[PDB]
Amino acid sequence: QEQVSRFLAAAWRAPDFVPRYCKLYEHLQRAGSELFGPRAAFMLALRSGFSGALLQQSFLTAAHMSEQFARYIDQQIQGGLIGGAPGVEMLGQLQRHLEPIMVLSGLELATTFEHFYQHYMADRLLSFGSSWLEGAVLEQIGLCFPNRLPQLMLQSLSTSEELQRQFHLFQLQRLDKLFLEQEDEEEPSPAISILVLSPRCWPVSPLCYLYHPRKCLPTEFCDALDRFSSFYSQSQRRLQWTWLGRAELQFGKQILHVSTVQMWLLLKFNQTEEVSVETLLKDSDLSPELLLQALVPLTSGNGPLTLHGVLRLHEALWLIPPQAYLNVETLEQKRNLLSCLLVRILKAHGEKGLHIDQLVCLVLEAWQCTSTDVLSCILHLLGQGYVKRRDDRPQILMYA
Amino acid sequence: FWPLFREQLCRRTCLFYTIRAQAWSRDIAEDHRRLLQLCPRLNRVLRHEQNFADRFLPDDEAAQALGKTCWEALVSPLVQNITSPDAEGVSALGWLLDQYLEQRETSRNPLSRAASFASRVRRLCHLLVHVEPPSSSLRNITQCWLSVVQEQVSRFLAAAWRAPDFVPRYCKLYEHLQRAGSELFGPRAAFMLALRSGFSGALLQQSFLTAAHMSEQFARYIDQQIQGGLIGGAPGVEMLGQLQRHLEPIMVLSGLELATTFEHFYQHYMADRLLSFGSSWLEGAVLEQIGLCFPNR
Amino acid sequence: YNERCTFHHQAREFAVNLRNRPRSFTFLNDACQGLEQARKVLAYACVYSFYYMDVVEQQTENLELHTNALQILLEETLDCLSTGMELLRRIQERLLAILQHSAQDF
Amino acid sequence: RFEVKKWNAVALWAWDNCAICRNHIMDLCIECQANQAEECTVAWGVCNHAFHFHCISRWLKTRQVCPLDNREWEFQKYGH
Amino acid sequence: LMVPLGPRLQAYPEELIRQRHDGHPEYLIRWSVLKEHILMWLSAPEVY
Ligand SMILES: [Zn+2]
Ligand SMILES: [Zn+2]
Ligand SMILES: [Zn+2]
Repeated sequence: QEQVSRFLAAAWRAPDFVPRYCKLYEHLQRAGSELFGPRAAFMLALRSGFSGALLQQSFLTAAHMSEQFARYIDQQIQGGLIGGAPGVEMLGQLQRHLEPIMVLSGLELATTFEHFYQHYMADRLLSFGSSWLEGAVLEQIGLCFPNRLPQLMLQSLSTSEELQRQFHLFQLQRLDKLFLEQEDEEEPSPAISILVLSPRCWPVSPLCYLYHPRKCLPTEFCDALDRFSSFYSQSQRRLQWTWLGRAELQFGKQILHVSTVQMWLLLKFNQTEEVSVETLLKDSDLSPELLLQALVPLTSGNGPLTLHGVLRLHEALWLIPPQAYLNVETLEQKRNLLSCLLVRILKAHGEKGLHIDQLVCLVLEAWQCTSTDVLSCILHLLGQGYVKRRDDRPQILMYA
Repeated sequence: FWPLFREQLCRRTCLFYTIRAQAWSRDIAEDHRRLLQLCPRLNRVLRHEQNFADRFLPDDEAAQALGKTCWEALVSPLVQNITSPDAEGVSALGWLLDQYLEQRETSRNPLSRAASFASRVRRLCHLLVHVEPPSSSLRNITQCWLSVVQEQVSRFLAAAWRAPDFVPRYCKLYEHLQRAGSELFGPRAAFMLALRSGFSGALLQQSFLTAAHMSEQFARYIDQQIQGGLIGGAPGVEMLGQLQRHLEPIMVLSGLELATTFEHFYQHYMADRLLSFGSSWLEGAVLEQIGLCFPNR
Repeated sequence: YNERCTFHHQAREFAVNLRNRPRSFTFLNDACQGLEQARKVLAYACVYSFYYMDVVEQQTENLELHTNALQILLEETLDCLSTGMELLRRIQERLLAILQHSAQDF
Repeated sequence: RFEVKKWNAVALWAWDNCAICRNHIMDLCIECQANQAEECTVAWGVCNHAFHFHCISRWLKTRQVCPLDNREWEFQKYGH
Repeated sequence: LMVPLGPRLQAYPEELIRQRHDGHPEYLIRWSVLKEHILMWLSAPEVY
């Protein structure tokens, strides 16, 4: 514990933090083996030492460490998928290094670790596909997440596929009914795949929405969307379309992969020879920062467009914007408020105590958050020494 | 005076409809193109009987008894007759389903003869199965589906076991037949079992050199997909999804006389992969999916 | 061509299996002899191909299918005599004709 | 010109007492409210619903899914 | 032909007993029950 705490307080800002942490874990494990022989009590001791040193830390620093872990996993996954010969070595190093990170299981950092893993998994699943890599990594470290949100994401994708099959059958049945009606009384296209998401598990932003779809996308696509919406209603929960997604475009002999914003801008470009940015903004009614991030990889090198800022023609490319990582320069305020309210309710309810699940009920009502958030605040207050568990009734929370 | 009437009416209805079933059957045996018109006749008989029941029989139990008698009297021998093989081996329903699958490709133009043919076949089959929950009708229809699938796959295998497109076309055929079975008979488990049994039978009815060639082809396809998916970039991440899809048509080898050769050839390629790159995630995932296809592990 | 080669290989395998291991017995023996002759002719035909055209191909495919079915029945078995003799004579004549065509071609 | 050859659209789907026995969320259990003298503590599950231990004990002994969201119920053991 | 009519009841025809909505006469065929006797009008295609 002393060694690892020295290291943590020594270097948590340098960008090599996760590799150095994992190398430290491996070195200490080898040393313990060389000293006391291969035993299990000592491995348990090592894990507990790492856990204690992690906990004995500040909140801003714990948040920084969580973001770093998530970012490292994401970089390794992306590189191992995209690259060639080095990618295999990277995937090997990752399937090795995943054991040090499981020390976050059950701690009070798992919630922030998961809330930061969600963003990157979302960007990955929407740019690439639901590759087997995500499933393997989750079968490995899937217990660190309290609420189990990534598994719900992966289930959402399969649910969407089943919806596609049922939609095909439904269309066939409508056609059969119409043909029967017409018979008894008498007696080169774009493939569209729709993906439905559940806002319980996906962190879609309230800025990435399409409100009036007909005013932006072409009539054919608007009609396809309308048909699927009709099916969802007649078989159901509304449907709010978003600017997320990807598309394959053909331009001469070039096959391009673009995002939805990119595809839409370029499609509008296909009926003129120059476009003005202000007109684009006025017509789109979306975030200008988003528009800039979408345009950047287009006017750059090997891009189909050119800047002059007017947009003009420049005269298997992969022009998808890379993932702009977050930077932990409100979670602290949320933890503070939850702790304050929990302490107030624990002090008011009488030293007789209360039940933890009923306590979560009280706290959620008082806020009226998440059960996991309240539980982690409770763990924080128990560690810091402000509350305790009744020896006679462990479910009874007794203020101290 | 109820049981006297119950017995007498049950007997009369059962006999009348057995006679009529044999009549329609001997009518359909002469010209095979009559099932498309067999659908509306059944609709009329069922509608009339339901009208009568609702008007003149109060107990829901009485209604259910009359209905079960009418059904098991008219639709059971009709099925056991139209799905019985001739001397050559083509039943009426077998012929209908074969023609459906053959003309399925040109049935996209929503104004053509194929569209009408497909609609009629679809409605007839849904009607014949609309009362399932092993009855004596679902069993016959299941065996008929098995026979149609087996003939199709046998034709394909004997046709193209040499071209380097063997495995992709095999998997495309699997997907085509599965979607067709679903859109014909609704999503049911007995029919998926029938599909798997038909494929397995078509595989077994083959010679030894051809079985060996097919096994080597499957192994080489798996190896090429794994190598590409690991090495390449965006094309590789695209190929791995197709690979994941295509393992179910290969799992049909789980428990045949070919699994031994398929395994003996998978060993050879796994060796070179494992001594050129490490024991990656891909080998573990592929095995966690198609593991049970190997007898000796 | 692939179908014909597969049918010839299957017929040869079935004939080898039958060789390795009472009018019905005589009919089965005659059918097996005719199938062996037809399989020899088909092997020669495939060898010549490897080193009314549509009608001839259809006739060859039909003869191969008939020989395969007869061999399969004979393996499953383990007027009629005139029909078998006529079939054997026709098979021998077809074999001789194919051999003559091969000799004329090369 | 450009030709769209594939597209992948994305759409979110958007729309609290002890629903199973319908008593008030913080109130007591109706099954045992008939037999007055109140021992059911609330139970939480990964799927983020709160139900009575009595309700859930019975229901689960009958069926093995979450009655509210169609997922295999998992007794939440985090933070415990 | 012994038409089944239940678990333990079969039927077999005996003989025409008369002749008489399609312009073509019916036949009041008598049917013997082998475990009474049923009378049934049957049309000419049906009886054939
Ligand atoms: Zn309740
Ligand atoms: Zn209760
Ligand atoms: Zn739930």
